[PDB]
Amino acid sequence: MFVARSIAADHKDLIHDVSFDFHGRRMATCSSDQSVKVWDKSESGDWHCTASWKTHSGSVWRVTWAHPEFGQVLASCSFDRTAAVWEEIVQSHWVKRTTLVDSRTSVTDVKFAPKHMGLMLATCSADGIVRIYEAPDVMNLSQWSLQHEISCKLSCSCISWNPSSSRAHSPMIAVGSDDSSPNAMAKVQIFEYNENTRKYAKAETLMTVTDPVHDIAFAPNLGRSFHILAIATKDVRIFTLKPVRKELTSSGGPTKFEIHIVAQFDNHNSQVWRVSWNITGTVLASSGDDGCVRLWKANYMDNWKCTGILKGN
Amino acid sequence: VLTGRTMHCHLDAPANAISVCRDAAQVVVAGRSIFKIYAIEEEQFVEKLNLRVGRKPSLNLSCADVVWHQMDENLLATAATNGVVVTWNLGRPSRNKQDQLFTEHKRTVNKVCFHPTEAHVLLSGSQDGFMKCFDLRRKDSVSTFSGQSESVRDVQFSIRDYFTFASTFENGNVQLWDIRRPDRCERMFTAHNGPVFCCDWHPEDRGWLATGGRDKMVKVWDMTTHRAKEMHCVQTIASVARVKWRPECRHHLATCSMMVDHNIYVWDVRRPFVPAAMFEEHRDVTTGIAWRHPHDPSFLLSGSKDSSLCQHLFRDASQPVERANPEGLCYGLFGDLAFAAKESLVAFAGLASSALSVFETEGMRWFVDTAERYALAGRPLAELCDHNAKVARELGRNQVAQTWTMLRIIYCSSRLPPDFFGVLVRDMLHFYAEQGDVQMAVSVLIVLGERVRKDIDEQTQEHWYTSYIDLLQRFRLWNVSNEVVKLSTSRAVSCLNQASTTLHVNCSHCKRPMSSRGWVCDRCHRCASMCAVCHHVVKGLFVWCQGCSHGGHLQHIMKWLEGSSHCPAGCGHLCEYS
Amino acid sequence: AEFDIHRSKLDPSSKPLAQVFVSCNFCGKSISYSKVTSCPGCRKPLPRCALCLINMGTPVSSKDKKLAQFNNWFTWCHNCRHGGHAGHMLSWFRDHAECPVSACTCKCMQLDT
Ligand SMILES: [Zn+2]
Ligand SMILES: [Zn+2]
Ligand SMILES: [Zn+2]
Ligand SMILES: [Zn+2]
Ligand SMILES: [Zn+2]
Ligand SMILES: [Zn+2]
Ligand SMILES: [Zn+2]
Ligand SMILES: [Zn+2]
Repeated sequence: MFVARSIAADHKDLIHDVSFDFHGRRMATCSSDQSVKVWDKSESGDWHCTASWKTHSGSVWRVTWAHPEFGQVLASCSFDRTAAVWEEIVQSHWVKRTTLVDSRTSVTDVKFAPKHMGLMLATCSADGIVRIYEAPDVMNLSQWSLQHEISCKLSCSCISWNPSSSRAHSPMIAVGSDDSSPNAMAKVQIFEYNENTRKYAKAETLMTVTDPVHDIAFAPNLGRSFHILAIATKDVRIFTLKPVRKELTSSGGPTKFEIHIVAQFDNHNSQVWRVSWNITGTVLASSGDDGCVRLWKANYMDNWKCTGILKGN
Repeated sequence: VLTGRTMHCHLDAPANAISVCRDAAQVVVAGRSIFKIYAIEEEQFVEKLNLRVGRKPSLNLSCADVVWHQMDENLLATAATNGVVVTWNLGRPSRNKQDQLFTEHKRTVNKVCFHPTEAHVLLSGSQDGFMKCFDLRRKDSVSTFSGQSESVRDVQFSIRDYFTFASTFENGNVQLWDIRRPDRCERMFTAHNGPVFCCDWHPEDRGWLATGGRDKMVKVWDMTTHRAKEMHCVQTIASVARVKWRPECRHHLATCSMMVDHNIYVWDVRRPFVPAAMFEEHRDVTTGIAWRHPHDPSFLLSGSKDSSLCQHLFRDASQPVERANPEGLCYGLFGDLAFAAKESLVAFAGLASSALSVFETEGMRWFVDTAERYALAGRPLAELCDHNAKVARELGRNQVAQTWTMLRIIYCSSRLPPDFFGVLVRDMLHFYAEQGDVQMAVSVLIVLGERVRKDIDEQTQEHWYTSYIDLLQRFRLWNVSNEVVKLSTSRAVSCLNQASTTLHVNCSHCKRPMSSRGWVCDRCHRCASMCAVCHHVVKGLFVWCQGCSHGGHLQHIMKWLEGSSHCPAGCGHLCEYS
Repeated sequence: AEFDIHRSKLDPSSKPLAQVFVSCNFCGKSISYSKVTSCPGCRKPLPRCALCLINMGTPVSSKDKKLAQFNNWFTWCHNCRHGGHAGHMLSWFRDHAECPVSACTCKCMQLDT
């Protein structure tokens, strides 16, 4: 069983996002007090705050790390319709490197791309637009270019890249919505990049999901030949995507997939808020409105069963 | 109380100012080219009479601020852009209800205000840097207050006091004045960094004044003491244009911005970080906001530059706090789980705080231990298989040890066909790679070598190699990562290590580059690689400092710097500061 | 070494020993003394450690903190011209006896003794 340890954050408002770094030794927390804090652990195991600087003018929703090969880089999305890219410079000073302001509505989420694709960033706003920025020169973070923009016809709430590093899978991004209109429309759409046309195109759509979606997450591939996706809603859903063999006609359209749902859990008896995978993509952690965290794993017969329940305090 | 529903109407010209009567039945709207009064019914509003009478345009017609007298229901005042103030009397039977004109100002009159009780006193602040008082008794009404500052933006009477008013200036200063002593001001203080655009007294409190400027912050000031004290500060997303206390609520204020943003906000000062309510009806920049009835907190009125004026109901506003995500969750490389949740879900308002916890396991040490002691080359196949099997059995992974032993039996030898077991080996590799155990598959692939290399396509091999290398780098095991890269069977992975790892060195005496296989300068004929400590020629490893351009043998320099903090060449540079 | 320090402190006329210096591949200028891992002149990336695959670099200008630890200095084999960080290569040659770059046969640490 796990052992709990409380941390005194001293945030003047709600803590919205917590994210670990690449090496699992540093943590970043962004809150609604327009503040971001960085925590480092010591030999004793205690966590100490090492930086606390005001970043934006409105609430800060999401903050994420970049791969260490490019340096200590953070990206944050705010309610003031902006995204910011910060860097650490040597004491430890965090300096704003770039600001992206192309959005006209609240920026809902921001996430980095997998390393093998370069230094790319993806931001989804509340108006239903997902933009992809790229830095051609990794040594100059002050300049960025807008590569692609996609319209989803519905307000966006979360995005996720496909972390597969194989050369047989084109880059994929999944976008979820949190609309509550009475019309039972689709909520999860998956786009794929086409090398020939150099454009992202709609590839798949999950018609069985009609409730508002609060979070989605791909699972780390790490050698598999298909994809696993996890969706958080009034319940927890897990889907598997197996690409089909490409026809000899060599069609230039998006790759076709076979979609199956392999697990649907509703043990939280409430709105499930967050989902997250472990490092190896074998254990799923879900946190809902009950105030408890649940862990899920699958046996060798592909049956997903709960393995642990954790309670605060 | 007043009854109705949210309802919008379209004007013919952009609107710059709106005002309300005492009966909450008619609202006057004025702008650059619009001047009309409207009666709002339970279904919609309808114009009653426009003040744009006469086809001849006038500079006095371009009004920027209009106020409805709170004492008489037939008195209106307008401040034109030509530096003039016009009075309008609805009681006059003439179509042109203009009554009196005062051209005292020379610059644009920014704000005009009435007196709550006196129906014959008006105040005007203009761009001239002066403030003018006017008596409607048609007597000698000239009374000029010189603030000795930038242009005046807002001027307002107090509600409790009869003679006291306040003024804001574009320099960022607020002056409290009295009408009985025009000789000098009573209070003066810098409220904001930059110009201040709006101010308002608290409808119930007797010493609270709220101010707002371009600094995107609205702060409440207390005036009871000799020195004004700041109580609450709220940050918006744009330059704050106008602020109005909500009636019947002691800690609620509505705010409208001036640029960039179009939405109207309702804030509670006790929670200064998220808006209490939001209105997003308008599409252009909001210009005028006003509470309908001084004792009805239910309805609001707002006119914008899109020639649209709308009445909003508080219950119809959007609540961001009701739909905010209240939890954060993340995993760590060592099996740690970080979880931050709202205080209410775990156990003025207890919903404004959160608790952060980390859960730890008493998690994947077998991975590190296996990666550190496996053997991959330098010995015959049987020895490698036996060593790996023993190592696996040490950690309790019996099946892996059995797999290693069976591999040794299969390969390290009236016989079976020469390639009887190829399919089984390929399927075993796939099986071990399909469950995230890339380590075993990569180790087997490296050990077997060419005996199985041709049965697996290159893409899958590259995928496995990259995944294993990424995991090793995550756990910060550089030796094993480089060992895997060196012994890789894939061309790309083998070439991954040779990208820009060659250094160019030149002698500092002749400034010429040196060859790649010698230690003597071609032109200087000097041993350019003499260790600074032992004064011998260095053939192999050389450590160099970027500061003083000195160095030498790796171990010599390391040991020397363990004992002192000076460049051993005697240059004075502290190469490892402190 | 102590005598040399003393003499250099007292006598400014003495010129310290001359040794080698590193040069940028593109600009060709010295890199001795704006991200740290960039050439001061051309702003192009510097060589990268053969083990950590990260570009090398060091900030340039008593019971205090140390700006540039010894473990992050440049190290290279004077024959094979391959190199990286001090600590990484120290560990690698403590456990192995060959140049860490692929297709290199230099026994770099055995040359000096
Ligand atoms: Zn020379
Ligand atoms: Zn030496
Ligand atoms: Zn030196
Ligand atoms: Zn030095
Ligand atoms: Zn250069
Ligand atoms: Zn070498
Ligand atoms: Zn060498
Ligand atoms: Zn290194």
